[PDB]
Amino acid sequence: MVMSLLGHYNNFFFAAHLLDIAMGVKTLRTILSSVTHNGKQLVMTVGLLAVVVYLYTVVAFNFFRKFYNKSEDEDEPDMKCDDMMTCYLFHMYVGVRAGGGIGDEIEDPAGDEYELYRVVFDITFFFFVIVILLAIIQGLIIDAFG
Amino acid sequence: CTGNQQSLAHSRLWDAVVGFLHVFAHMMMKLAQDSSQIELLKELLDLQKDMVVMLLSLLEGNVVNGMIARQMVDMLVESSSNVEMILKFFDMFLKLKDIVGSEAFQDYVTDPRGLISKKDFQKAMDSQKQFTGPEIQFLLSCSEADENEMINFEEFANRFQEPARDIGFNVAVLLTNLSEHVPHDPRLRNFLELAESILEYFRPYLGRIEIMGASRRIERIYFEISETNRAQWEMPQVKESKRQFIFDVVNEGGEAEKMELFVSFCEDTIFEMQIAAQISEPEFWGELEVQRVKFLNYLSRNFYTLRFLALFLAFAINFILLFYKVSDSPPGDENMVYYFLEESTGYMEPALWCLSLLHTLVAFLCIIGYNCLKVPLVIFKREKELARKLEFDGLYITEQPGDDDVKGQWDRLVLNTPSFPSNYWDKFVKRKVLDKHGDIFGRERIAELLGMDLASLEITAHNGLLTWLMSIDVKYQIWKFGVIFTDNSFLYLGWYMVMSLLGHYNNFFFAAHLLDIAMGVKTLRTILSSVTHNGKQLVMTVGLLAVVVYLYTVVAFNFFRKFYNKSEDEDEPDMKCDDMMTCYLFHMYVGVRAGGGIGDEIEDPAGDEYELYRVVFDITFFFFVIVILLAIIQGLIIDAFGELRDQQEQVKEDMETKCFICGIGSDYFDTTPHGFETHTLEEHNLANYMFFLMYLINKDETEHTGQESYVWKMYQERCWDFFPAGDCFRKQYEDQLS
Amino acid sequence: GQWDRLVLNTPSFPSNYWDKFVKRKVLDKHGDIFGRERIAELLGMDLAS
Amino acid sequence: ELRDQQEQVKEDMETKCFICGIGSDYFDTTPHGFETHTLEEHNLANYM
Ligand SMILES: Nc1ncnc2c1ncn2[C@@H]1O[C@H](COP(=O)(O)OP(=O)(O)OP(=O)(O)O)[C@@H](O)[C@H]1O
Ligand SMILES: Nc1ncnc2c1ncn2[C@@H]1O[C@H](COP(=O)(O)OP(=O)(O)OP(=O)(O)O)[C@@H](O)[C@H]1O
Ligand SMILES: [Ca+2]
Ligand SMILES: [Zn+2]
Ligand SMILES: [Zn+2]
Repeated sequence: MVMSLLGHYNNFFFAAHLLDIAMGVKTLRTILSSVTHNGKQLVMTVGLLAVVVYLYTVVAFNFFRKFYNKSEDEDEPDMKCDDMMTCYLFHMYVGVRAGGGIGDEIEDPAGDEYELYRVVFDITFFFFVIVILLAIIQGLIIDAFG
Repeated sequence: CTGNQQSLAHSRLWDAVVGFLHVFAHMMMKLAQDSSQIELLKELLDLQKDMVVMLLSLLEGNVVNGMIARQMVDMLVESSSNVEMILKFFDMFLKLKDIVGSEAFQDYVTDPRGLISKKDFQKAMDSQKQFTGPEIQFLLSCSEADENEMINFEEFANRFQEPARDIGFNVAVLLTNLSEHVPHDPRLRNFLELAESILEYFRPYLGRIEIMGASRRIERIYFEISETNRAQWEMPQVKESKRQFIFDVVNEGGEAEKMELFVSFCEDTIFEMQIAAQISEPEFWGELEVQRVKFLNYLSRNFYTLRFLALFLAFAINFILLFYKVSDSPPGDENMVYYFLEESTGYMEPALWCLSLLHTLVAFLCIIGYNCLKVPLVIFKREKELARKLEFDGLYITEQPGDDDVKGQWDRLVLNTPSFPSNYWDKFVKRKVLDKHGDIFGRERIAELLGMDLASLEITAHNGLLTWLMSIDVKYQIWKFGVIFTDNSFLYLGWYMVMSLLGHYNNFFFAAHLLDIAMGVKTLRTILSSVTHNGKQLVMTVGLLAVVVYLYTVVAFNFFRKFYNKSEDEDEPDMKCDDMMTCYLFHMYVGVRAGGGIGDEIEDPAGDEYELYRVVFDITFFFFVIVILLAIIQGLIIDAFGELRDQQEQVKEDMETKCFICGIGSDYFDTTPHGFETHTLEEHNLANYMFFLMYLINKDETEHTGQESYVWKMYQERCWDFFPAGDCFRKQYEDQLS
Repeated sequence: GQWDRLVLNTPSFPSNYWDKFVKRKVLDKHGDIFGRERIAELLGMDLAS
Repeated sequence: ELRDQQEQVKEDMETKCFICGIGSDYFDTTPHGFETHTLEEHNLANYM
C-alpha cells in the first residue's frame, strides 16, 4: 500500500508491484526462498571470494602495476592499479564477469621479464575464482532450490 | 554369593533391621530438637547409610521378580510407621531449605541481621500451605530461638542438609531399585509417593548403567554423579569434542572397535576436565614465580577470544592498507614512493603503526596459550597409545615398527627416559611390561631397552636456578618438541606468528592473515578441504588435460604453424608457434581460458587448403577440453564439497534410528510415547557410562561393589564384554515380566 | 516473551481465546506457594476481597 | 555412476553374506559376529 501511494508521486514506482506479487504463486515462491535458505553460507562464500580477490589485488599492486593500462590517446596512463581502492574495484567489477579471469582485460605479458609469474597469476586467478567459487555459489543456490 | 545372600534372607536379620529402623526414626526426631548432640545425629545417619548399603548389597543379582526383593518390600511395609517418619524428616527439611530464601518468606523478615523473628515464622510457614500444625511446631522446636526470637534461617536451613545427603541418596537409590524391580506391588506406591520430594532432588545425581552381568544376564547399575563431574561435562569446550568424537566414530569408525574408541574418548575427556580443573580463576623470586603462574592462565582459560581479537586486528590493518597510493614523486628516477592517502585525518598512519605491533603481540600470546592449553592433550594421547602398544601388543620387544610410519621410529626416542610417562596416569607401565615380557625375552635386555634401573637397584618399594638448568630430560624434551612440531595446529600458529613478524618488514604481509584465519569458521572450513578431498584425482585430471593440450600443440606445430600470427605492424610474424615451448605455452595459457577453445584466438582458415582439417582441430579441441575436462574438474570439486556437507548430516541423523551402545535404537523401543527418549536418557546413556568410569576411578578399591569390581577388572584388562550387546534388559525380563 | 508481559494485568487479556478464566486457574494453581497478592497484582485481577 | 558402482560393491559385503545370503541382520548380535561368520564358517577363500 505504501508503494501504491508512492506510485502517484512517480508513475514508475508501480513496477515493483509487478514482481512483489508475482511470487505469491506456488512455483515462484521457492525461488526467493532458495536465496535465504543458504543465507549463512552465501554471504560467507562471497566474503571468501572478496578476500581472495583482495589478495590478488595486493599482488598485482605490488608487482604488476605496469600492465594495468586501459587507454591509448597520448594521455596514456589511465592507471587502473595506482590506488589500492581503484585496483580492488577493477578486480571486483571486471575480474569475475570476464570468462577468463583478469587475464583477458590486461595486456599481454609476452617478454616482460615477468612472463611466467603473470601467466601463473592469470591461470590461478581463473582456476580459483571463475571455475571454483562461482560454481560453488551456483551449486549452493541450485541445491537449496532442489 | 548366592549362598550367603540366601542365608541372610532366611535368618533373623529382618527383625534386627526393623528394630534399627524404629530406633533410628525416633532418635532422628529426638536429637534434632536441641542442636547440641549434632555429632551423635551425624554418626546415627552414617550408621543408617551403612545399613542402607547392606540392604542394597542384598539386591545385587536379583531377578526382576526376585524373592529377596519381595522379602525386602515385606520388611518395609512391616515397619511403615517409621519409614514414614524418616521420609517426612527428609522432606520437611528439604522443603524448609527450598522455602527459605524465596520471596514470600522474605516478605516477613524486617530485622537487619537475618532473623525471621519467631512468632512470625509460624505465619510465614502457614501462608504457604505445605506443612501442618505439628510439622511447624517441630520446625519451631528444632530452631535455636534465644531472646524469644533469634531464628537464623540461613544456618537453620543448611544445618541438616550436608549430614543427611548421603543417607538420603542411598535410600533414594534403594527405593528406585525396589520400584524398578517389583513394579506390580501397590504396597510400594505409597512409599514412592511419600518419597517424591527426595527422589526428585537426587534426579541429576542418580546414574543408571546397564551392563552385561556376571553370569549371563543384563544388570542395571546405580551410582552417584558428582555435581562437579556434571558441571564440567556441560562446559562449551566439551560438547563440541563429544560431537567430533561421534562424527569420527559414525563415519570412519566402523564396527567391532566402537567400544574401544568410546573408552579412549572417555579417558581423553577425563584428562580434559583434569586440565580444566586447574585453569579456573581462583586456582622476591617466589612472588615473581606465582605472579607468572597466575599470568599464564588468562591466556589459557581465554584463548579463542584472543583468536577473535587477532582476526579483528587483521581486518582493521587490511582496511587501513586499502588506502595505499603510489606516485612517482614524494608527497612533499624510478622512485615510485608507496605513501599513504590521508583523506581527512592524519592519525591513520599511527593507527597502522600501533596495530602492527598489537597484532604480533596477540599472535605471540595466542601461540603461548595454545602451548599451555592443547599440547598436554596430544602428549597424553601419544604417551597412552605408546604405553598400551608396549604392554599389551608389544611393538619394540616382540614385533618391530614397519619402517613405513615415522611415528613408530620417533617413539623409540622417548623410551629409556627417566620421565617417559610425564602426562599419562600410569607411571608403572615399565614394571608391567617387564613382568609381562621379561621372562620369554631377556630381562636385562628389556631393562636396558626401557632404561629402568635393574632389579639389583630398584628391587622393591622398601623406601630454581639449578633445578631448571640441570634437572632437564634432554631426550624427552627433544621427543616432545618433535611431537609438538609435527602437530598441524602448532605449525599453523607458528606460521601465523612468523608472518605477523614479517609484516613489520613490509606492511603488505598482513594480507594473508585476512584469509588464513577466516577459514577457522565452520562454513568456510570445508571449502578448502574439498580441494584436497579429491587430491589424488585433481592432479591426475590436470595432468591428463596437460597431455591433451600437448598433443594438440604437437599437431599444430607440425601442420598449422602458418596460422599462429598475433601482430600486424609490418613487423608481422610474431609467431606464437615456432618453438615447441612457445606453442605449448600459448595453448595452455590461452587455449582453455577462451570460451571456444583455441579457434577463437587464431585466424580464420576459410579457403586455405586446410579448412576442414583446422575446423575439425578447433571443434575437437573445444569439445574435448572446454566442455569435458573443465566440467569434470568442476564436478569433482562440487561433488567433494557436497559429500563433505552430507557426511556432516548423516552422522546427525543416524542416532535418531539407532542406539549408540546396544545396537537397535527405534524399531523396538519407540512403541511407547517418548520410548526412544526414555531408552536414551535412563538405560543407555553414553554420558552416564563416562560418569560411571569416573566414579570407578575415583572410588577406592576396597569400597567397590561386586558389579563395580567386575567392571573395573574388565576395564583394567581392556575387555569390553560388559558393554550391552543386542539386549537391553527389556528383551529378557520386561518382554513378559513387565 | 518480553513483549507478552505488557498484555498481562489487562482487563481484556483473553479477548480471542475461549478460556476467560485462565487468570483464576493460574491464581488457584500458583497462589499458595507464591504470593497470592503479588500474583493478583501481576495479573491485574481484582483481589479476593 | 561409474565411480559410484565401484563403491556400491565395496559396501554390499558389509551387510550381506557372499554364500548363504543374509549377512549381518542375524549374525552381528554378538561382538565380531559378522567377522566370525566370515572368517570361520563361510569364507570364499576357504572354499577355493
Ligand atoms: N546412548 C545413546 N544411545 C542412542 N542414542 C543416543 C545416545 N546418547 C545420545 N543419543 C542420541 O543423541 C541425541 C541427543 O544427543 P545429541 O548430543 O546428539 O543432541 P543434543 O543433546 O541436542 O546436543 P548437545 O547437548 O550436544 O547440544 C538423542 O536424541 C539420540 O538420538
Ligand atoms: N564369505 C564371505 N561372506 C560374506 N562376506 C564376505 C565373505 N568373504 C569376505 N567377505 C567380505 O569381505 C570383507 C573382507 O574381504 P575384502 O577382500 O573385501 O577385504 P580386505 O581383506 O580388507 O581386502 P584385500 O585382502 O583384498 O586387500 C569382509 O569384511 C566381508 O565384508
Ligand atoms: Ca569392600
Ligand atoms: Zn540401547
Ligand atoms: Zn553365511
